Amino acid sequence: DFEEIPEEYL
Amino acid sequence: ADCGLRPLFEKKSLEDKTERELLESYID
Amino acid sequence: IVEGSDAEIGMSPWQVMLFRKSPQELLCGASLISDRWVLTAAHCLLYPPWDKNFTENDLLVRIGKHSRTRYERNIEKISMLEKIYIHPRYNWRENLDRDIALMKLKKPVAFSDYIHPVCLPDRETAASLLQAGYKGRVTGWGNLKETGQPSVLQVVNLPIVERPVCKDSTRIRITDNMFCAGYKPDEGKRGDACEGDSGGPFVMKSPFNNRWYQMGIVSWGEGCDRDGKYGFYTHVFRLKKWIQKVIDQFG
Ligand SMILES: C[C@@H](C(=O)N1CCOCC1)N1CC[C@H](NS(=O)(=O)CCc2ccc(Cl)s2)C1=O
Ligand SMILES: [Ca+2]
Ligand code: NA
Repeated sequence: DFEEIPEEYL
Repeated sequence: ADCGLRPLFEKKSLEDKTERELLESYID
Repeated sequence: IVEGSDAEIGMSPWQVMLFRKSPQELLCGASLISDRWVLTAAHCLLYPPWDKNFTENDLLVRIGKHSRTRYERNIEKISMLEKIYIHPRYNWRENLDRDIALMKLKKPVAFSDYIHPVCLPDRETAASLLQAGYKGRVTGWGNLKETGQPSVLQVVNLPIVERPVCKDSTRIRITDNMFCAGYKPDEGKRGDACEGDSGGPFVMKSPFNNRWYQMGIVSWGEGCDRDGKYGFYTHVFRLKKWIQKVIDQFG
């Protein structure tokens, strides 16, 4: 469903 | 100071497809 | 949004997505009011009856979006929360009176074609635009129906409803900090916000200066797009004194 966002944001 | 002016609309003097519907409702 | 349509590109550049880190998911809408401040509904962050009490670290805001689920590389900006502020008289126990919250971002977001803040009304703007019959516009990635989810940002324009009609449509106690909007039954047009749209903005375009002002925040409704029912919005101008206090004090 939701596409992974860059790891820097998490 | 530049709030509420959309780069792709107001800023370029283009109108979106339904804003006219809003203006037409502002009768008073 | 129920019975809305796809937003055009850059049509609502103040639209913000409130995003839960894990599990990854849309929590609510929100709106960009400057480079460091985002406005949303208090109940998107704090609602004890459902064990909802988010902290800054639990959340992200995604700004400049069109697609709901896609990561929009080179378009959207993802920001971290520095501090959440909830109206101190937000009434979650009863009727969501004063359903408003501010979020300060860790860093200023850069403006672009897809990212641009909305104006907040002053006394005069509120007085002239907040009239029964006048249409505003609601955007969000919430449910397409009461009983699924959109591929892209949805938009619907809805008329402000007379206060007696709002009151007579529900058993919930309505306050001066709320207004309702939506079409009457058999009018020939429908539309409403729905679950997931909350915290999003109800905006109006001033015919005086051609600027968009956020008059409302999507707050609550009893179902979505039901006949004889209306969506309720936090009245933004009525709460502007609190908004200003938080901003002058912590910004
Ligand atoms: C009364 C309110 C409430 O107590 N909330 C809001 C959700 O978070 C918990 C507190 N509530 C409970 C469930 C209901 N959601 S809903 O039936 O999907 C119609 C959502 C909306 C329709 C029109 C507007 Cl504006 S918004 C809703 O809005
Ligand atoms: Ca009533
Ligand atoms: Na309705």
